[PDB]
Amino acid sequence: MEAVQNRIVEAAERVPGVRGVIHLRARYVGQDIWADMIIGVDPENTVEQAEEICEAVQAAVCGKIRRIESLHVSAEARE
Amino acid sequence: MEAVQNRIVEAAERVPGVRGVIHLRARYVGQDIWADMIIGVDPENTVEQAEEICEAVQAAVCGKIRRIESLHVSAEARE
Repeated sequence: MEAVQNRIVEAAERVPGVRGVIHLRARYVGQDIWADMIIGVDPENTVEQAEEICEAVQAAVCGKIRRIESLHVSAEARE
Repeated sequence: MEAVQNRIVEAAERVPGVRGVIHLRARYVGQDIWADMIIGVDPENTVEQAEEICEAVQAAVCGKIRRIESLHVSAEARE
């Protein structure tokens, strides 16, 4: 699982506006991965922008890691 | 194996100067992957440049796909 988690974090960090992965929980559901993630974002981004970044992370991570079949992304302000 | 081969091809194609992956043979040696690849390159690149691209592919692919423990890359002219 470490290898898949590393891939998830790297993919997320390369999305514009991500200020780190604060939390990542991944688990196997059969051979599929289901995951829950919290990203940091600029505290001065709007809520709408933060939700855009979260959606962009979901697209990037799911696009890169084919075994993921569920990914929920939320955001917190981070310096 | 299809999933690992897809990752190898995508990583290679994103290296400056690669004009497709012409051939890729990958096999498991225990849990490790050993692979042999041919890339296309500009026919007007120098031999030295082509060898640089091959080295850059080897770095990019091995950097991205942690299970690869041997990767040989060669080049052919391609339009």
